Amino acid sequence: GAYVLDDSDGLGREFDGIGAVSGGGATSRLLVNYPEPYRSEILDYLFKPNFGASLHILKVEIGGDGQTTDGTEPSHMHYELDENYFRGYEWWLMKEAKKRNPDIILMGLPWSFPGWLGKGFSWPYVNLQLTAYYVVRWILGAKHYHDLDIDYIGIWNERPFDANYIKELRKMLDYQGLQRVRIIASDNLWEPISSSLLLDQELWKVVDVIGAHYPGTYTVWNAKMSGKKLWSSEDFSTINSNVGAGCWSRILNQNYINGNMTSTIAWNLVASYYEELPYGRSGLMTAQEPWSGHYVVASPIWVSAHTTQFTQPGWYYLKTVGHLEKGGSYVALTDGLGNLTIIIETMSHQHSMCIRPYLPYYNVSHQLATFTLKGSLREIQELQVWYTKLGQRLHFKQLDTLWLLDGSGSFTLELEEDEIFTLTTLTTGRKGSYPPPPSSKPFPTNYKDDFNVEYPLFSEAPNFADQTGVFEYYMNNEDREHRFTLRQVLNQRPITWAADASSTISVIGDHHWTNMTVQCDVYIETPRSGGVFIAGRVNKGGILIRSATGVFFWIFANGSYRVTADLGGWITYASGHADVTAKRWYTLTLGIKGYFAFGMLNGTILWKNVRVKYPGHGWAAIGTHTFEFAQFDNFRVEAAR
Ligand SMILES: *[C@@H]1O[C@H](CO)[C@@H](O[C@@H]2O[C@H](CO)[C@@H](O)[C@H](O)[C@H]2NC(C)=O)[C@H](O)[C@H]1NC(C)=O
Ligand SMILES: *[C@@H]1O[C@H](CO)[C@@H](O[C@@H]2O[C@H](CO)[C@@H](O)[C@H](O)[C@H]2NC(C)=O)[C@H](O)[C@H]1NC(C)=O
Ligand SMILES: *[C@@H]1O[C@H](CO)[C@@H](O[C@@H]2O[C@H](CO)[C@@H](O)[C@H](O)[C@H]2NC(C)=O)[C@H](O)[C@H]1NC(C)=O
Ligand SMILES: *[C@@H]1O[C@H](CO)[C@@H](O)[C@H](O)[C@H]1NC(C)=O
Ligand SMILES: OC[C@@H]1[C@H](O)[C@H](O)[C@]2(O)CC[C@H]1N2
Ligand SMILES: [Ca+2]
Ligand code: NI
Repeated sequence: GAYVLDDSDGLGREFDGIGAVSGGGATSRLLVNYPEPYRSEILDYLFKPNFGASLHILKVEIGGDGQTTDGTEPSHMHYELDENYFRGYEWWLMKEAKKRNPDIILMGLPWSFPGWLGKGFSWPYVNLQLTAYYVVRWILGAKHYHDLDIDYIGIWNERPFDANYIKELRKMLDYQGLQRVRIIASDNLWEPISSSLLLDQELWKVVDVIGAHYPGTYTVWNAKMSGKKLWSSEDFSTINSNVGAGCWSRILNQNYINGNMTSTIAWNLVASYYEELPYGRSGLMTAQEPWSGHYVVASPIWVSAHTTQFTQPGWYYLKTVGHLEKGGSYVALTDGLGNLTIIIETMSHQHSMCIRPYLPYYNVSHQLATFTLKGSLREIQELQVWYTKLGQRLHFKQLDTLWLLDGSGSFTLELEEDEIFTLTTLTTGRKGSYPPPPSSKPFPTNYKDDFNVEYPLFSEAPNFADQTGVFEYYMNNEDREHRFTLRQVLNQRPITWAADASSTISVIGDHHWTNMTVQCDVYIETPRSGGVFIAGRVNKGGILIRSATGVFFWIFANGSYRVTADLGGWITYASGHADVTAKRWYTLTLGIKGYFAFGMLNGTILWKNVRVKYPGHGWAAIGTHTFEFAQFDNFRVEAAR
């Protein structure tokens, strides 16, 4: 009926901000080679204040060289004694975010770890000081090399925590003058972290925020008792159609209302990874075509704006928030300066499903909502109105100001299903607009890269999406013909988050490709036991990279070759001997058309008219037999979709 909004009995919890995740894993991979101005425009839609999603929080993966959902991300310490703070693209992304929003909040969190941290075990808690040292060096490097202040450091994404590790991490941060860095734990479920904090005063002292993943808007009693800030430190992960916007809309309000969570952070920030990788197009917007410049400002961007443009971290929720009589919810916030923001959502069940969890049916129907401003809100003769209707549709439209000048501090509105209203004293709102970007286009059907770049802007050549191992631009000054190559740089299995393959692999191109010729120069660095491959029709990647089938053309340093149907090498198409050794360059060609494949070694047929599965489709790929050094040069692909 009537809903009272008031602050005379005090405020709710402090609001900590809305954010998104770049990482877990390689979700921003394809953003870095967007041409200008589109790349800058994408970033404006994400981070520019009073424009698009206007995000308050950016959380990034701390790469550990393992597969972490849509690819690998490179570590700052590939090996013991190795330190490099310029690999990958999270440094670049954090700086671009800070340029747009100097007050953006920065978080880092590991998914995988370089294998050498485990000292012979796939376990990061073998040497607590060593793992803490590794993580803290990332934070120091962020400051020393990029002028980035990391505000929050997590533990181990969706993996066990170790209470002694968390304490050592606090001790190490303090030892390095990083008292201001806060710890969030444990980026998994509410338990066991929540009860651990009630039982261990020392643990309680060093954990600042309980961060839980996909809580379905609820928390648990132990977490409320702790007194700690509670965050949905990872949510969303739903395709960014209108359904995902509805999911984002509902949980943004109800994570606080139902579970006292004062921050929600969406996985992921932007869908800049091939769509047929796991969880495709599950970013706040889509930018997965750097070759064309095409991107899509999806509905979740404007759902975000309904909160972010009219709140800031440090505002406070009112005590008077809740659900509507006939479905939906409302929150309200103030900044203690006379501003008020009211956010109303009526997302229907059929149109707001997240992937995790699935809610049983709830009803939503037309209703009239009356709001009355009591307490300090009593003045406020006017409020600005921003409106979105999902599903068709209209996004983030500014409507006529509502006037409360009748002395009652009261208004009403006709709500229907799947709407968002933001009513605010703030006058800074804006629906940012750039002109439309180029039309969508498939990955180029002829594509080449000679890797000849002496000072690359990023550590890896464009469009190559590593799915196990790490491939990087490599300069060999002791050579003239292959001075600039692409090298696989892992020499041992990471402490894995995913089930990384036993072979390294980087995929590129158009997943719909069915007939293709792939060519590449390859160089095997390990004598006798080394091996490399080129492939096509590679059908799976990311978390499922172990499952990948296709056509794989292997050569080995013992003078042999293999043609397999699977990355694991269990299914043989052909095999035989080849004039192949380590430490010399060979040019591999693989042609796949219809039912048949052929392979050439240095332009001479090695095997031909070999029967392969068909129909079949997938990316092109390169890689190495195990975690071993190898180089690649003069990559070429021609394909038909
Ligand atoms: C966390 O939020 C819950 C609600 O989601 C608060 O719970 C009680 O909620 C009912 C109705 O939902 C109110 O009538 C009670 O007054 C609330 N309890 C109290 C003590 O006020 C709960 O208070 C919140 N916990 C915090 C802020 O620590
Ligand atoms: C609403 O918010 C704005 C921005 O936070 C407030 O205006 C600022 O007020 C502070 C002092 O309170 C000044 O130092 C800033 O220069 C102001 N900035 C802008 C952009 O105006 C405003 O006071 C708040 N209250 C109301 C009723 O608007
Ligand atoms: C990929 O290659 C196969 C084999 O050449 C193509 O299939 C043939 O297409 C022709 C003309 O379209 C037909 O007359 C044949 O009967 C097809 N054969 C088979 C076995 O399908 C296929 O169309 C090609 N696809 C692309 C996208 O180029
Ligand atoms: C939802 O509520 C309305 C109003 O009470 C009712 O008419 C309608 O049948 C309900 N729908 C479901 C699926 O419960
Ligand atoms: O929905 C998938 C999500 C994504 O893959 C993130 O990497 C993760 O941390 C791991 C699973 C979940 N959260
Ligand atoms: Ca080269
Ligand atoms: Ni497919």
